[PDB]
Amino acid sequence: ASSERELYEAWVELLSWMREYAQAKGVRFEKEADFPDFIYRMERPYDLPTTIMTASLSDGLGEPFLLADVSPRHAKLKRIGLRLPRAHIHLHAHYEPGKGLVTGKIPLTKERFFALADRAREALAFA
Amino acid sequence: FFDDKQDFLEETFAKYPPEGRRAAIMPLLRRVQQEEGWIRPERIEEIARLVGTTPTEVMGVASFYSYYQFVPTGKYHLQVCATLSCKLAGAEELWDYLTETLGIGPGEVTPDGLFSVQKVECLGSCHTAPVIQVNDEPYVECVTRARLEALLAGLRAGKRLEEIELPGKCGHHVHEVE
Amino acid sequence: TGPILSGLDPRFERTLYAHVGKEGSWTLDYYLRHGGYETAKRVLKEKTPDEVIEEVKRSGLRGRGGAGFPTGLKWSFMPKDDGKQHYLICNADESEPGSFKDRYILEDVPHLLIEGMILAGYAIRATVGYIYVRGEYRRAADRLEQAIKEARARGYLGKNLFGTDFSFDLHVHRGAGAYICGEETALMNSLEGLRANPRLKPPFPAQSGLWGKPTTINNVETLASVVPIMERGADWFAQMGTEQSKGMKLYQISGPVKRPGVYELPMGTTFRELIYEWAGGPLEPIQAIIPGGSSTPPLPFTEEVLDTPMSYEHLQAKGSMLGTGGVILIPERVSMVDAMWNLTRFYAHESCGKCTPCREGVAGFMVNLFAKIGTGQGEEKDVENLEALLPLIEGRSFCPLADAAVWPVKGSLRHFKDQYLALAREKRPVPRPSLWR
Amino acid sequence: MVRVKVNDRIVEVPPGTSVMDAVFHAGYDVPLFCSEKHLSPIGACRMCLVRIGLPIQWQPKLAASCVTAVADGMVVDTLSDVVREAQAGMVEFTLLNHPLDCPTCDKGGACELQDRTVEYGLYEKYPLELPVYTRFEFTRRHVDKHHPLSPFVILDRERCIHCKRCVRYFEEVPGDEVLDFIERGVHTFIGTMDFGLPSGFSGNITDICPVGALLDLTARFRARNWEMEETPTTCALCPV
Ligand SMILES: Cc1cc2nc3c(=O)[nH]c(=O)nc-3n(C[C@H](O)[C@H](O)[C@H](O)COP(=O)(O)O)c2cc1C
Ligand code: SF4
Ligand code: SF4
Ligand code: SF4
Ligand code: FES
Ligand code: FES
Repeated sequence: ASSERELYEAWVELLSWMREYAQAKGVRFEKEADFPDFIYRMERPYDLPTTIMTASLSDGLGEPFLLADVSPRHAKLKRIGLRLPRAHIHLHAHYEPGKGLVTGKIPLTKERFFALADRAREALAFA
Repeated sequence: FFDDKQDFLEETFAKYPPEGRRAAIMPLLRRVQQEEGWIRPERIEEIARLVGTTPTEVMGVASFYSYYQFVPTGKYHLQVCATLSCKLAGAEELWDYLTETLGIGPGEVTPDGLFSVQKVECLGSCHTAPVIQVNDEPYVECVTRARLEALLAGLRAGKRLEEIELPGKCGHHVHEVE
Repeated sequence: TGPILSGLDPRFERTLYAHVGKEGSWTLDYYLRHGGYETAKRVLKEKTPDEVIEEVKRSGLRGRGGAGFPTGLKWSFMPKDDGKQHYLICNADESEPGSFKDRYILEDVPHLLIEGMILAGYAIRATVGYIYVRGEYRRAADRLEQAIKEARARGYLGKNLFGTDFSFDLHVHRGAGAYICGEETALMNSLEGLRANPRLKPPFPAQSGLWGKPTTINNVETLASVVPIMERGADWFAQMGTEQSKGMKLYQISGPVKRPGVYELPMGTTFRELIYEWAGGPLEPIQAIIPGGSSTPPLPFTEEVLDTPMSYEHLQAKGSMLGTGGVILIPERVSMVDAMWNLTRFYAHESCGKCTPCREGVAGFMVNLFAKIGTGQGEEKDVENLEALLPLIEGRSFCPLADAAVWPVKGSLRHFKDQYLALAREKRPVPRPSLWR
Repeated sequence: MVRVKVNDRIVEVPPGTSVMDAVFHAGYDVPLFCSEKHLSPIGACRMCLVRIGLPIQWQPKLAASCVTAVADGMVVDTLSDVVREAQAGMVEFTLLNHPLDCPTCDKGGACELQDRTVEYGLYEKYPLELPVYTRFEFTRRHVDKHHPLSPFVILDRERCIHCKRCVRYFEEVPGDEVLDFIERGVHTFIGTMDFGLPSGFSGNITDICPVGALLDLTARFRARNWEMEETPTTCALCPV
């Protein structure tokens, strides 16, 4: 359905949250990959608000402790995914209308994401 | 960490050939896990130094299994079996209710600080499905809604599981359903 | 009756699970007062290793780990004299769903397994043994460590056993919860301290196992069954089952049935007998049955099926197989699409990743096909794709885990492709009724 | 010596030979990702699959010619329709999660994945049928990208096809286990807790990696593989 637009909007929202946590805690944030459907689109139109597909929070050593990804514009079963490397931890957020961004049934708030990122930093970050 | 207990190191390495010390990575990892709640890079480097191999090797080993946690976990890390039998016993709705009530993802922990959640595969007790494990302990079997909530309130009030009153009966090797 | 044991005939003797459940069954004093260690004591001084190997070869004891290899000819492949140390490996990793039989053996009657391992080690000239248990069985592990401590204290595991020139000792090794660690060649890596990825089989473990030594690995049920065999007859053991499925077996059942659980029963009992007489009959109408383990192909709930004897042959000629005897009944109330959905997601979680086909195809492709179908997104195109995907994975992988993932979906398609095409063409998610109380 | 027959040709071959080497010794070809010269072959990519007969007694399932020994008077089939179909399918499974970087990939013209893909993939199914390149229409594996492992080596964990080449080498040839997988399933990825890459022979994994996972930091983004002029010479830094 039309959930896609607000999904990419909340995707931009989550990216904003990651950037803010990075600037606050003084920890490296990285834009990992852009959309192939925007790179290789030659004349083809691009309606997505941003062209960024993958981002990460890396420690002082550059090894990530938090990874976040969004499904491409043309893939089936669209979702947003989170992963803690080395921690065998994976999260799958969808968007429910009216409620907002939810991991399954549990609302995914900015505070929730901040707490998860702080724990990930303290545990996994090598430096 | 293992500075304290060198007798335990001797005991575990004596179980393995002198050239097979790297076997001891498993018991060392397991002791660190059960004692501190999660495995730190310092623990992995120490296991490596004691056991005679690289921290990269030890990390590869440790990150291979599901039991080994590399992030802090609550005092009670509820490992919910979700496999076919347990689902046919309602593991789906059980996990949905637990996760939605506690408000936690598999990676994080309740703000109370004692409740973490995690899914797990077959715990090898299917006739008593659904099944749940608490961090080292024999499974809390025959998980009905009442048994779950009672275990929850008991742990919430600090009652040790081994002495908690659990409604309903759980068969040993067979169990009568009525 | 004409002499063949195929069910509830009154001349059957409970041997393995007999002392299971009785309080204090893990005490060495209990085990002795019921006649324990008499069999090891006699055989160690009377019979030679070749003789205790030929005894099991005559018993026709086939592997109880799910494979079914004849343990006698299996032991006949050991070097049988080389000067090198041999190791005996007990596989107490019980990770396949629907199989909970070894758990209670380990928890309540460890000394039976210990006696069987003493027998097997004498047979294969193994002076040391390791018992690799999964890290989810802690009560069983405590009872096993305690029983080994007891045997070491009272002299059942020592430098020389019962005066004879044989030596034996066991060591416990707890796992960390990975299904692939049950594959006998990945278990060796896991214990040795590597990642539990299977090894190259052209060098066989009989000639090169743990730390290169000629090690032999046997199922817990097999080792436990060694003791009755040596105690009261090999013919007494062979008195049970069909011409190709000899001895008794620990059957286990779970699902919407009146009383699921474990039953020590002879080989050949019908599904009807098992579900009705023992399990008390179903609680709901069943659409299919998964006889052996999780990996076994489901068969519909038919009279000609319920009357089929559970054996290594009658299920073979029926398309399925008898892996662990762990029956799971699937009712009509749950969609086969959803059942194999959960099955494929579990196998994807538990893959080690060494093979590109298994790793990628299962953990990305098959699970996603099932997701699309059962989430109300699937198409007939997707069902045909899933249909054609299986032969590309089945034939060729480094370890059979890929085959154990594709086979249940193979039989599920062969019997319920209608359900898949229906859920696809209606764009309907799998039914989600309330199943738990 | 051992007598082998590859699909139309007869070969003498020493006994300890691999079936794959007997194939190429006969002049035929077969995909090759996991195995490497001077490294222990272990069937991981499952690309070297061929057919074997040892009687007409064909084996039931396909033999991994990289880890299959040769027997006297053995038949090896690399041209069967089923063999090429399985090769294409394995190529698809390998391409499942690849990041779509070929034009911007520093691996450029010489990518074993690219070349074996264009060699063996897309088997001729039977007209002017409109064929499909990819059936997998789901989200690909997205992990850490362009991570400097050391002042000389960069790591793209997405391009890794999870062969065993780099860890196998690190364990065998230099004897420095400073690289290994971390997680399992499809979450498997290359990492290290020894970050500096201590081994003085680390740079060879860059040549070994059949994909653009491990690339040379000192030559990153300089030219494409075909564009460079190759001068074969000898290094005069030390007397070897
Ligand atoms: C992927 C895989 C996983 C397995 N896991 C187990 C297991 O967890 N427990 C078990 O007893 N057998 C398991 N097996 C079967 C073993 O081969 C079996 O334990 C072994 O052959 C014992 O031989 P036996 O039955 O003759 O004693 C597994 C096999 C495969 C291919
Ligand atoms: S089939 Fe799967 S689990 Fe088995 S070795 Fe291959 S990748 Fe690992
Ligand atoms: S590794 Fe090979 S196939 Fe992948 S992007 Fe680079 S050139 Fe293309
Ligand atoms: S990084 Fe390259 S060499 Fe190493 S396993 Fe991956 S594809 Fe193979
Ligand atoms: S399915 Fe949950 S215990 Fe076996
Ligand atoms: S080439 Fe033989 S499997 Fe990789």
